Amino acid sequence: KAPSHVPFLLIGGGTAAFAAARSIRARDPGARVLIVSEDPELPYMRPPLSKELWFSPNVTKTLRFKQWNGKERSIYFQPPSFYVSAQDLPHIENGGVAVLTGKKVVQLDVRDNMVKLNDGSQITYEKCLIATGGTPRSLSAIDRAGAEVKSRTTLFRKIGDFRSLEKISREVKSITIIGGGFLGSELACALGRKARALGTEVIQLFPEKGNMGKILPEYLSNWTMEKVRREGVKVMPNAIVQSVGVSSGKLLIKLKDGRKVETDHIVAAVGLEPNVELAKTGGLEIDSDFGGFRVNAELQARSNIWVAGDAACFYDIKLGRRRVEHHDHAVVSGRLAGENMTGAAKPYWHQSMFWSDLGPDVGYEAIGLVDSSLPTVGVFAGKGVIFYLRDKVVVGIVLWNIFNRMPIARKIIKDGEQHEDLNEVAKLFNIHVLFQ
Ligand SMILES: Cc1cc2nc3c(=O)[nH]c(=O)nc-3n(C[C@H](O)[C@H](O)[C@H](O)COP(=O)(O)OP(=O)(O)OC[C@H]3O[C@@H](n4cnc5c(N)ncnc54)[C@H](O)[C@@H]3O)c2cc1C
Ligand SMILES: COc1cccc2c(N)ccnc12
Repeated sequence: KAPSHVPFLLIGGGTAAFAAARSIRARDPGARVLIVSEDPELPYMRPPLSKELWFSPNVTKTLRFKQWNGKERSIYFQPPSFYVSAQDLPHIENGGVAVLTGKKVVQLDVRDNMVKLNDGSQITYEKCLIATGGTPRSLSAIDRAGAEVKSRTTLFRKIGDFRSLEKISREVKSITIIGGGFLGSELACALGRKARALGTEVIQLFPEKGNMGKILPEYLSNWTMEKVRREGVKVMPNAIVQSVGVSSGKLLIKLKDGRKVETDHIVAAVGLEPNVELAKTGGLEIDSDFGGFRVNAELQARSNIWVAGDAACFYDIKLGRRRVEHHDHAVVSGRLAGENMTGAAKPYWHQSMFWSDLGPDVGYEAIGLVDSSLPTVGVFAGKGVIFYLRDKVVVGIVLWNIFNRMPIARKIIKDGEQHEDLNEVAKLFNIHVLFQ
C-alpha cells in the first residue's frame, strides 16, 4: 500500500502535519505529500473535543459542532475528498496529499533518509517533518492502583476519548476530574452542563489554589474557580492525590490532607509527554529542560528533517528557547516547517496565539510567555488585560473577555518596548490595577 519513495514525508497525522501539508501544496504546486498516522482517523482539530462538541444529539456520530457564533463545521480539517490514496500518490497528475492511517513509524534512519513502519514497510523520503505530538501523562497513583482503577480512568486526547467519556456521563452518577489546567477546567464546565440536566455530580480537584494557577495570577485564578463552581462543579483546590482504590464498587480517592472523594469515574488531565521515541533510532537531540526534539529557529533538526507541533522544542529569536503545546502553534509551526521544507529558511517570527473558553460567557486569549511565576500586571474594567514581564518588557499577554485585539497584543510583544505606564497600554485594548 505505502509507496517506496515520497518527496515529503510527514510523521504524525495531527494539526501540525496537516498545516504543513497545506503549506507544502501551496508553496510547491504539484507536491506529493505522505502523512503516516498511527491513529485510524484523518487529521482533525482537538479543541472541540472539550468544548463545542459538548454544548449541543447526534454529535458523537457526526462529529460536527456549532461554533459559538452559530456556523456549523466538522472536526476534520478537510473531508476525505481532499486526500488521495497512498497507492496512487506517485501516479496522480499534479500530486496530492495522502494519509496512511493505522500505521506507526517505529524507526528513523537519518543518514539514508528512510523510515521503517510497524509492519516492516520501509519508505525513503527527500524531506521529513516530525509532528508526533505527545501522549497524556498519568499520575503514579493510578499506575499502582490495579487494572480496576485504571480501566475506569480516562486520558482525554482523541475522538475515542470524547465518545467513551460522553457515554459515561450518561451512565454513571459521579465523575472526578484530576487536573486544574485548561483541559481539566474545560471538561469540568462541559461535564458540568451535562450534569445539570441529568442531575449528576462532577468533581474537579488539583493541587493549586485555583484553576489554572500555573498560568493566571492568584486573583484571576480564584475568580475562574468561582466561575467553574457556578457551572455545577464541586471544585476542590489544594488537593494532592495520595492513593486511589475501589470501595463499595465506587472509586475512592484519598488526598494527602486526609480528605476522601468517592466517585464512579476519573478523568486525568495532568499534562502531556512529548512523543520522542524516534529520537533514539534517529540519533536526534532531545531537550532536557523542556522535553521534545531540540530544533533551531527554523524548526530544523538535521539537513532534511524538521519538527513542528507539541513535540518541537525550538529557538525563539525574540523570547528564547521554548516548547509550546497550543493548537494555533501547531498550525503556525506546521505551516512554517512546510515552507522551510520547500526552501524558505524562515525563522519562527509570527507568534502563535492561545485561547480557552469556559462556556460562551468566559473567554481567554494568550500570546507569548505566560506563566504565573513571572511578574504580572493586570488592568481590569468583567474584562481586562494581564501583562507578563521580564526585564521590564512585556513578553506575554492574557486577554480576559477581550476579543478581536490579538494583533495589538502581538505587536506589543514584538516591539519589546519598555513601557512606563501600563495603564496607557491597556487603553489600546479599550480598557479605561493589580500586580503579582
Ligand atoms: C481535548 C483537547 C483540547 C484542546 N483545546 C485546545 C484549545 O482550546 N486551545 C489550544 O490552543 N490548544 C488546545 N489543545 C492543544 C492542541 O490541540 C495541540 O497543541 C495540538 O493538537 C498539537 O498538534 P500536533 O500536530 O503537534 O500533535 P497531535 O495533535 O497530538 O498529533 C500527533 C499525531 O501523530 C501521531 N503519532 C505520534 N507518534 C507517531 C508515530 N511514531 N508514527 C505515526 N503517528 C504518530 C499521534 O498519534 C497523533 O495522532 C487541545 C488538546 C486536546 C487534546
Ligand atoms: C496547552 O494546550 C492545551 C493542551 C491540552 C488541552 C487544552 C485545552 N483543553 C484548552 C487549551 N489548551 C490546551
